Amino acid sequence: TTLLNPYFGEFGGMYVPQILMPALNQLEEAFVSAQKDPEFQAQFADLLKNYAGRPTALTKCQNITAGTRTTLYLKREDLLHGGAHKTNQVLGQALLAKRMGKSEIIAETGAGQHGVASALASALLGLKCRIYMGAKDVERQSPNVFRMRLMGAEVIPVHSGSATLKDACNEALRDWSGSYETAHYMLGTAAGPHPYPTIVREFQRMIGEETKAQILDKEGRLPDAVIACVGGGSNAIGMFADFINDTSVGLIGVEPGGHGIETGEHGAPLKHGRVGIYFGMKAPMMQTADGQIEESYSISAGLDFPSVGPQHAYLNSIGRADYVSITDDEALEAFKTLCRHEGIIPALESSHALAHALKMMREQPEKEQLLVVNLSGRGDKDIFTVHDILKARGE
Amino acid sequence: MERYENLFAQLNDRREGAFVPFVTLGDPGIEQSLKIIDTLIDAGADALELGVPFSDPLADGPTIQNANLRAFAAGVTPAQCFEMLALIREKHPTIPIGLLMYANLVFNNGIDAFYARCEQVGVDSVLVADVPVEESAPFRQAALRHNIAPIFICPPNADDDLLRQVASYGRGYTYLLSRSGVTGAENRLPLHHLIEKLKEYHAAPALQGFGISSPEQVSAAVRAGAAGAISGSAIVKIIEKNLASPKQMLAELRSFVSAMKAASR
Ligand SMILES: O=C(NCCOP(=O)(O)O)c1ccc(OC(F)(F)F)cc1
Ligand SMILES: O=C(NCCOP(=O)(O)O)c1ccc(OC(F)(F)F)cc1
Ligand SMILES: *Cc1c(COP(=O)(O)O)cnc(C)c1O
Ligand SMILES: [Cl-]
Ligand SMILES: [Cl-]
Ligand SMILES: [Cl-]
Ligand SMILES: [Cl-]
Ligand SMILES: [Cl-]
Ligand code: NA
Ligand code: NA
Repeated sequence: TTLLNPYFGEFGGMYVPQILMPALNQLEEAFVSAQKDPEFQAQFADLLKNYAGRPTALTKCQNITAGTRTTLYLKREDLLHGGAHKTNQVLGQALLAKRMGKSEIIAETGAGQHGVASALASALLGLKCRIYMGAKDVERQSPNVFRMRLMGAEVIPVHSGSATLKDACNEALRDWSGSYETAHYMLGTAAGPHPYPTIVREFQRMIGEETKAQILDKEGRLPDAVIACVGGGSNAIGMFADFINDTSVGLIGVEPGGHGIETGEHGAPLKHGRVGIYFGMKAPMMQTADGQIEESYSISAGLDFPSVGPQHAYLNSIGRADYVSITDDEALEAFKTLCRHEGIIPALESSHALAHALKMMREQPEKEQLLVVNLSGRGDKDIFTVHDILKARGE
Repeated sequence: MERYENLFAQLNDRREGAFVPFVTLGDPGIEQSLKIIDTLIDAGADALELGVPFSDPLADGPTIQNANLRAFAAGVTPAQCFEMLALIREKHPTIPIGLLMYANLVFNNGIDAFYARCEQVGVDSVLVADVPVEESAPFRQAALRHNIAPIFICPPNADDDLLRQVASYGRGYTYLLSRSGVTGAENRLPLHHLIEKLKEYHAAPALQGFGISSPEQVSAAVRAGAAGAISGSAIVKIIEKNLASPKQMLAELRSFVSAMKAASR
């Protein structure tokens, strides 16, 4: 029994050991209560405004569309405190944890972005934060690890399995199954067992709400399409949600194509995986032929997650949203182009969304189209990655 | 076939509890795992619980996490596990065999096809670790259609609704969980209320598991009214400690199981 529907069509659900169901049911009840509580909403709105910096700008990018019939706006989540959209929902989940009387936060992280977001929300709201990170990811994300530690979070390397994100995920769940009476599991994307895909969407939906208001103010009509990268699905569903009922607005999610779909080295389970049951959910995932969970790949660590949120799989199945992929090389070109022609350094995650908008423009330059790209983060963190690749290829 | 029912009737006739070891199929290799299982039976195991190596065993502590990796290091696949299961049943016609599965391995090539394969090799029960009773309908229906008992966890905090669901939906035995957290012999209380209400609701006989590592825990569980006890990590620790000595591994396994099985009389 649940208060809300745990499924999006065939996808989603609550596929956790029995011992964790009370924790999920408690969380769903607290969320439903909080969503009805004006004082909770006012507290959340106050943090978003006065601490995180909402509303974020909606920036028209004149130089990169010159000579075409594309009008391109960037929704500037790169300007949010922490430099990525993740801050929105960790503030809401931290307030939920407090509403439940929890004084400890568990979080998983692969690229270290959600780890930093969880750590900053925990520092602000006086929560003891512990972060599980696969030991391979600890090694290659030393800047984000140091940020988490500066913010007082305890970072715990995970050496089991493949020592990366899914293995940190397991360890977070193992911890929570014994500690949920005092700890809240602050899951980092719009995936996992119900109620998380729903909570994370609702705590990210101001991205699309603001975008709709801002584009109506500036253009007097809705976008032709909104475009967002998809690692787990949170920034994309945050942009999409308020447009789902505006059936003329295209919703385009961009998975990482890595070295190319045909190489198998990619992060595009929604279009090129197979439905499985893992991560607490029924969803497309990258897996072996006999059902072992596989390794994904992207130049962008924040997109390097071998499954996807169940609402995205559902919106695809009914045709409401379309999902595409963008390769490392395409994302790198979009990264360089935004820097040089708009003076904005985009996150390599977000560069995947930008690259697909650039393709939409360039393929059909006389097509009238009003596009919004969700610029989910800034790319200061990526400049060494981009430098090293550009140097190895002689640029 | 009704192997749990025959075993429990026979144990009840002898005023005796079941002792049920858990091991990972193919840990540390296929040939040694077959010998391990034959030794556990030869030492007095009443039934078996057998894990199929999975990439992400999120309900398992370090000891069984490591067994999975040892099995993967030997190239063990689910297909090879089912070949092993068929041979085990062929050697041991009456011992109940239960699998401990993660959902994706069951769902992977079709839920119905998985339970059909269990029936064909002679498996008696399946516990899917990450399928709570609330999500269990397609799994328990496929199980029952193929004469497989679906096993459900009854956790410490079970409210009355969960007790009624577990009693109504489970077969073979009820897995009575001794605590929260994950598996491991490093972390160790059968409440008479759950055991009583399970009997009141005509549940399958209760086996206690998680942390069971000493003979007096086996006797404590039977005394509380459970029909027996399951021990996992404690057995797999013996495998881990004696990897370099295959023969000493079998002998220490023989002694521990005999000790635990004696505690249930
Ligand atoms: O992708 C996930 N985490 C986001 C990590 O963000 P980053 O720090 O940028 O890697 C993620 C985490 C948990 C999850 O479900 C479950 F908990 F069950 F495993 C599914 C996806
Ligand atoms: O039987 C099991 N393990 C062996 C005995 O446990 P231990 O003696 O503590 O290793 C066992 C049973 C269930 C399980 O997952 C879940 F609880 F969710 F269903 C994981 C392990
Ligand atoms: C984590 C992250 C993403 C991908 O996560 P989603 O949940 O898919 O949004 C995208 N952009 C940035 C900047 C990120 O940090
Ligand atoms: Cl609000
Ligand atoms: Cl408490
Ligand atoms: Cl409005
Ligand atoms: Cl496909
Ligand atoms: Cl019922
Ligand atoms: Na993904
Ligand atoms: Na990867």
